[PDB]
Amino acid sequence: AEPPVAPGLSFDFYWQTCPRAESIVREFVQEAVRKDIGLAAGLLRLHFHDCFVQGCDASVLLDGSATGPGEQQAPPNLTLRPSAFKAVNDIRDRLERECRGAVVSCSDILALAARDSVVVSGGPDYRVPLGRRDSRSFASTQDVLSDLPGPSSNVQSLLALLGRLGLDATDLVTISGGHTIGLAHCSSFEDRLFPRPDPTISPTFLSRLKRTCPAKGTDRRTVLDVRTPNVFDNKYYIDLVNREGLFVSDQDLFTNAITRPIVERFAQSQQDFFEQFGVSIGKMGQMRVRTSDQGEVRRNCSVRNPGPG
Amino acid sequence: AEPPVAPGLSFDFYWQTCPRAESIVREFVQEAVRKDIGLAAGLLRLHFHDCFVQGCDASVLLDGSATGPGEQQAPPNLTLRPSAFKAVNDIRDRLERECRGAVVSCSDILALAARDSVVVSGGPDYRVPLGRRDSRSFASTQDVLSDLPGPSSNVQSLLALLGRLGLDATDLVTISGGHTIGLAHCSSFEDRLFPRPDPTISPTFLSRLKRTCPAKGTDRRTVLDVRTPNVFDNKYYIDLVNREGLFVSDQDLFTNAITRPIVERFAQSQQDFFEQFGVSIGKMGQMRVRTSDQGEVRRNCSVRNPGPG
Ligand code: HEM
Ligand code: HEM
Ligand SMILES: [Ca+2]
Ligand SMILES: [Ca+2]
Ligand code: NA
Ligand code: NA
Repeated sequence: AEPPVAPGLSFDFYWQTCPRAESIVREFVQEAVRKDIGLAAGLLRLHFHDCFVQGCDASVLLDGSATGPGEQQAPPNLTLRPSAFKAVNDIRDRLERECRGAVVSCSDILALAARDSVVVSGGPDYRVPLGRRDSRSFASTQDVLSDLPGPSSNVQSLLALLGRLGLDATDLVTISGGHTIGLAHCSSFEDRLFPRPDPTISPTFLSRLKRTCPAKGTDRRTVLDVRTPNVFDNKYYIDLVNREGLFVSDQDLFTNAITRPIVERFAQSQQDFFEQFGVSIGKMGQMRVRTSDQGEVRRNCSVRNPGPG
Repeated sequence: AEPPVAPGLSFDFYWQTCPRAESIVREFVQEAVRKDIGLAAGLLRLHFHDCFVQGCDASVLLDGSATGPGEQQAPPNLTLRPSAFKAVNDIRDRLERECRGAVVSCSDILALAARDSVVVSGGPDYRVPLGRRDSRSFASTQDVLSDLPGPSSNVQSLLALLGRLGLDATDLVTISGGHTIGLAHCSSFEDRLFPRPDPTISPTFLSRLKRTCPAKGTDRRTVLDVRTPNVFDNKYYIDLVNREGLFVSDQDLFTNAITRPIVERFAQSQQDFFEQFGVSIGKMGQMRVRTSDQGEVRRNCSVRNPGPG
């Protein structure tokens, strides 16, 4: 289906101003991901990360923002892929060239690139509402701490957070499917291994995880989806059913009575998952967006447009 | 004379790496100032401003820093010239091209551009110690408030602040000579007019100032040096002797017994002023600098070099 459109946004927002905008972003992503498969996961996560930190307003792309491109102090689980930040900037440049001006916002680029990353990885092609404006407000560590969901959080905590932000249980289970591709550093799940193992981890999976992260503090990464690491599909839900979810936030989806039925549904039908994904990710991608007068269209995603006004 | 060199810095720091660096900066400034005379004042003040806020480390050039290029909330007296930020970036780009790589730091560019701005405005040609590194730390409003001297401050307060930062009374009187060029917004001196006029302002000058700023809150600017607004010379000291200094920080230099003799000396001999300027501005330009491992060489002055390390 198609996601509900928030006030101010619309599909084909650039139809008149820059009709080929979406094609340019896709063509760039296709080539970029071909050269670096992990870029797809990076871009997809970047969109998610940004959306939760203050809203889908490209705030985390700013150098002045916590977890932004110049961040070197944050732990592995809070540091985004450098190539993801770079890709967005490159796309922005290419778009300015194509549109004969800075018409497309970095916020929209994030939404489009994420969609294309999914498509390029074998996922569903869904429509993306456009018209978001870029924020001139930097994200503080406080913003990150209060709005960004952590991997150690259970479904109860996540439903509360997402509830405040306008997403329901279905959205939670659905957007969590983003973990069907990508990597995770030991630090993000080592607490499920030490001191004592999480009883929800299947014995076989535990042995595997202990090999990857022999002790707390191990500097190593592993795949989020043990079955198909780089293919966007429903295998992530099958992992959960088999007690092979990496994070507590992953596995608890199968443990919790409220989310369990949805997990089982998606595990049984990839089509059910794909159809719902475009809707739920569409809703996530419209959280607290800046419209028209609320933001600007950056000439460089890393910085706010210079000038007194 | 030549200013004392701080540990880590040296004249001709780029002699081997990029010998023509200094020539490129001058040539750019000469042309840029020709097109926009006010740019000289902008660059000169930018160097001063940056040096006091945390140290001569180009921190204020960062978009993430208070009073930086993206600042739109600060009052007129705390907003630097947009063209000054732009010029520095342009110089940095030209230098990367010339040096065949990002060799020269933005911090050094600030020091050189300031020197060239003085020279182009008819001032003395002095040697500049080089080798400063760019900071990865953003300046907070707190940093600005505690280290940046305000126009309402008297000599007693200024000597205390500068004393902590390694500058003496001579340095104060000398670097204050920077006000021999440039502009100031009514907000920076309106407190000397309303509610009751500052008795140190000569009657004639007061009438003039009241015309420029009829009431508190007037959005208008005036020249810092009523005699030669755009020429770098000792006329600023002559203004002080005639009770025609714009700021309290200006006029009090003549009022205070400690600084008065130096003001009178410079008013009588421009040569005495010019010779001392290169030394004092040299000292100011080396306050709390980052050397070798302490910073980086930005590929873009507005942002910290992206990456985990
Ligand atoms: C709301 C629950 C979520 C939590 C708690 C969460 C947490 C995390 C964490 C901690 C990492 C691993 C970082 C590391 O150790 O390197 C990660 C990676 C990832 N997440 Fe999520 N995530 C969630 C939702 C999402 C959503 C909505 C998407 C987007 C559809 C998404 C896409 C990804 C991707 C693709 C990666 C891999 C990134 C890469 O390989 O660079 N996540 N997530
Ligand atoms: C330490 C005492 C100083 C104080 C309190 C001070 C204060 C200020 C203030 C408030 C302005 C006016 C801003 C406005 O209203 O638009 C200004 C402008 C200026 N200052 Fe200073 N200043 C000082 C030292 C310096 C130094 C060391 C230099 C450099 C040699 C300098 C160079 C300038 C220049 C050229 C301008 C004009 C800038 C322009 O036209 O854009 N100042 N200063
Ligand atoms: Ca997969
Ligand atoms: Ca003058
Ligand atoms: Na954001
Ligand atoms: Na500074």
